[PDB]
Amino acid sequence: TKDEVNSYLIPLNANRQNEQVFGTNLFIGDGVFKTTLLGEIVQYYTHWSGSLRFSLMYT
Amino acid sequence: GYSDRVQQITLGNSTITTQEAANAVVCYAEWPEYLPDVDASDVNKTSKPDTSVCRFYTLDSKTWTTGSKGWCWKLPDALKDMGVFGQNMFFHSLGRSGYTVHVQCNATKFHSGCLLVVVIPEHQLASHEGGNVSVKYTFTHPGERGIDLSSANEVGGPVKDVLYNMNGTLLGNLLIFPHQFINLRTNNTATIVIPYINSVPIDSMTRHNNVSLMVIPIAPLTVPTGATPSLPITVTIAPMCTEFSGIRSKSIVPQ
Amino acid sequence: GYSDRVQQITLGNSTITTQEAANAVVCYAEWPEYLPDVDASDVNKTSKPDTSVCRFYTLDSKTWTTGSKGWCWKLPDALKDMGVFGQNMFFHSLGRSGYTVHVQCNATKFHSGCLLVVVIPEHQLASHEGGNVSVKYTFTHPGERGIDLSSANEVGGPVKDVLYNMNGTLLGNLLIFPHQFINLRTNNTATIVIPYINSVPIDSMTRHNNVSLMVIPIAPLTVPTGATPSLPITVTIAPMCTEFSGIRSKSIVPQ
Amino acid sequence: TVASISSGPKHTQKVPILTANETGATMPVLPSDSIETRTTYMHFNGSETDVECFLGRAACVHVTEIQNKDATGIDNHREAKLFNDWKISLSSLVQLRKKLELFTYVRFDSEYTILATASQPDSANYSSNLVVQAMYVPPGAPNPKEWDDYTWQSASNPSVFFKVGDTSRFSVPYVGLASAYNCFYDGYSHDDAETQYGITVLNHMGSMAFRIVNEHDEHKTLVKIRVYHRAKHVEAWIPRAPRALPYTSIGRTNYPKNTEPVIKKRKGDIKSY
Amino acid sequence: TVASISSGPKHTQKVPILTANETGATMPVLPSDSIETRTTYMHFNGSETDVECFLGR
Amino acid sequence: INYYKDAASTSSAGQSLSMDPSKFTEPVKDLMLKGAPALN
Amino acid sequence: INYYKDAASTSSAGQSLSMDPSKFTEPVKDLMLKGAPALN
Amino acid sequence: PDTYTSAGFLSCWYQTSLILPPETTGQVYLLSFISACPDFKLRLMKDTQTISQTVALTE
Ligand SMILES: Cc1cc(CCCCCOc2ccc(C3=NCCO3)cc2)on1
Repeated sequence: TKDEVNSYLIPLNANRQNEQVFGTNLFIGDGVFKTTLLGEIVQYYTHWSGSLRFSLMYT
Repeated sequence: GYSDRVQQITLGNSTITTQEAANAVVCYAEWPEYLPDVDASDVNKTSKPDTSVCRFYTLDSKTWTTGSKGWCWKLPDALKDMGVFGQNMFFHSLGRSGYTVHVQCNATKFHSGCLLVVVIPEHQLASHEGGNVSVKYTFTHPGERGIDLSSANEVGGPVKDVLYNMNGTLLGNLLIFPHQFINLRTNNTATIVIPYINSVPIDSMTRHNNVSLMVIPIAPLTVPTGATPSLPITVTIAPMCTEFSGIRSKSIVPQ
Repeated sequence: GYSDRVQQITLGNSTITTQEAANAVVCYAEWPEYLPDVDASDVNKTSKPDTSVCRFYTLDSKTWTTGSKGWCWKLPDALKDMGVFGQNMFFHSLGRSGYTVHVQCNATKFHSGCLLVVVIPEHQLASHEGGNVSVKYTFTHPGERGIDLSSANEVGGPVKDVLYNMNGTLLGNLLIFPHQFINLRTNNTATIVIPYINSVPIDSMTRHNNVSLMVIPIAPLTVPTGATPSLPITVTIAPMCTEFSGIRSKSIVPQ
Repeated sequence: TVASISSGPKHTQKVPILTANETGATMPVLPSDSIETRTTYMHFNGSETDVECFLGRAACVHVTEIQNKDATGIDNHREAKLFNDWKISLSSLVQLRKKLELFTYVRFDSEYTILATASQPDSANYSSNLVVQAMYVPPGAPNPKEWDDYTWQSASNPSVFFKVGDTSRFSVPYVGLASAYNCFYDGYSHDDAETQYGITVLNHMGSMAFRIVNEHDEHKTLVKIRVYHRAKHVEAWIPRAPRALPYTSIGRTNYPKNTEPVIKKRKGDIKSY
Repeated sequence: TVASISSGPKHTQKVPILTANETGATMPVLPSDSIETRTTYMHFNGSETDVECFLGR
Repeated sequence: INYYKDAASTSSAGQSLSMDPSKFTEPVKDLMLKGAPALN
Repeated sequence: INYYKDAASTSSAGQSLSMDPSKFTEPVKDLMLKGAPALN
Repeated sequence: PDTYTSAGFLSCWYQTSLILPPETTGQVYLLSFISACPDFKLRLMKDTQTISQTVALTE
């Protein structure tokens, strides 16, 4: 509800099976993407095309 | 810095990475290949959907607990409903395929347990009734659910006794079939590449399953103290070099 | 002894013979071909089911009677349910295809009547409401049934007025589109080969139809005396050079 | 080039004038296949029927209007025409529209000319030269809200400033997302049951916004903007039947109900001259 | 210029998609390292993202 | 002489002088010769 | 053609067409090869 | 964000499940990054919705 270091953290629960960790659409100019450097630059242009690289680092 | 240990398999639009592998087995030392003309009989040109069927389908997960007896899936049955692989299957008269099987089970350095992952070509099951009772169709076509060897005898179903491989042979000798162990202390996955093995060049995909994949706990699961007493096991399988032939109306099969 | 008149088209596992053809049209003088790399954008390898999708599907038959106004089918819609063509369609994100269309109508040397068979690239329909009323999805996706121009206006559907091609242009000028006539006295079939025509290299097969095939009686059917006053018209269509790309979960579309 | 060759009497087994139109072809028959002709030359190239020429002259595509007046107490500048915009599109005015829709896909660069003239309806004094600012606002850009917002800074968005009475001219490359612009589109933006049908979904080109830079004088001044568009470097594919009925909407093919017969009825018989 | 090369099935000991982000690098991974791709060309130069262009209006 | 850097800014294009009606007037699969019978 | 004497008076510069993200994307001291293990 | 032009979804699920060692507890987190492949194209510059102002700033 207010910007926090915690919205960068995707939590994981021990022992859950089959279940879903997170979900998002890919509107790179809006939503989660919007404040990232990528999101932030994309917004200076009208059209984009290309591949995106999404990585997850485990802690 | 390549280890036998880390691996990547990319097939179609899907990729698997394992950081704790124990090499991989290629049944009978042969890699899946298409059907050569010299071996062909049906005159029909075949259909090779390629990347739309040769990708990785992850079946629903199982739960290994201290009481587990083992699970059994049949191919191509297990995939009868996966994406376009399955459609092709019901729609052509004949089809043929090899597979990459990747069985996954991770734990920690305090757990113990060891699963046998084996592929048995032509695994004809036995009726628990004895005599010459048959094993009805539905029972040998469990689909993605597979057969749970610790489930109860049912009527018209197969016997589920593990020391006998569901056929009158001893568990101990299953090692003559292409197989790999998952020993929590070593291993976290098992990978087997299955070439197409049959006495005919191409066959029906619905009336005959050509391999059963079997995952059997052998050294019981032992979790660290006050750990939850169970681990999930996941099976992901990818058809490879698939060919379908004799297209038509779309088979209707029991149940 | 070859005549323009007799023809055989074999495509996949299906063959058509006509003994009373009137040549065949190849839209814009181009024959269907796959998508070249130089024109490609999506990086995905595509799937080319070949003979399992490139065969002839015969849609259900229509009945030409003296009151008929004409019928309209959209592609790839009309085939959305034919065999593996259709499955592929709902299962990939993008697909591309050309077609061979064969329209059939035979009578005797005493009948008269003449149908126009035309293919219109990007046939955007008009709402009969006027203004800026839209034409709902379902209405422009009739499936194998196609649209019957002598059916009644419905709400959210297109206008079905023939002298205006369903869009504000006159029937008389449809001849600028690849087309062929079926004049009972000459002809008994019409065949048109359609190359893939779009402003993008590959597109969605469900949100956009790229041609409407239209069969319109122009010289009314006139049967011999005391003949039954009607003839069936049959449409058989075969996807050709089909490619699908971006496989996944399987689209869910309205209605 | 010969327009007609010389040809004399014929008594053949080779009849070029009998054909079968059912085939879909228009056989290339000439005067000399059926009468006796003399040589004549063309003297002509067909220069002025080139599609570049046909679509290449400026056409009026839009007339809008804005006014310069005291914005003091105006709660909605947009609504007072303190500035106005335009949801760019080329199908709103219908002379140029019929010409373009002779083709299915069209590709070209645009040259815009913008003429702005002023009108002083309410008896007035001295008119101080007004300067118009036209600025292009593409999709996903802060739309402007007042006539003097931060938006007008237009630090990244092309804008032109010219004087009322003058003309502004500049040219924009082909901005389409695909390889050509669709003149027609028999599709939807997705497979929803109620989403709009047509091109309007396809030609999301954003809008153009105009304002006067000048503050207000004592009287009010009406400025009326006319946008002209000229296609240059034209490429057109797939000819279609010309538009017969009147237009009702930007981007749909819809025609009005109880329209009138478009084919002129004979005053007389089929036999009449 | 190719935007994507053609690439097919992989079953290797060489995994380009596993990295250690703790190092501070962004490893140059491409679509063709993890799916099967077809050749496609760029058709584009990146002209309008040059800093001269970005700050030049 | 172009005074400007971008191609969109150049004047009108110059006559195709391409002209080939056969894609529209004779899109038939088997070639028709004028003078020979239409249907054999 | 420059009409003016000073360099500041010339038009915009022309595309770097330089482009080398490695100072930003791979400033590591020991070179990392894609495909080889990250940490050995 | 635009419909016709939309790019998909990204989701993540347990394949087997997270397992913590003894003497350990609670949630673990993943960090996630985004960057563009060398593939990428951006065109037609415009103004960002990400910054605005109501009066000129001063020193
Ligand atoms: C079909 C079809 C074709 C077109 C025209 C598209 C033109 C592209 C966008 O148009 C403009 C208009 C104005 C400006 C402008 N920049 C500074 C002032 O005006 C830029 C692009 O619209 N529909």
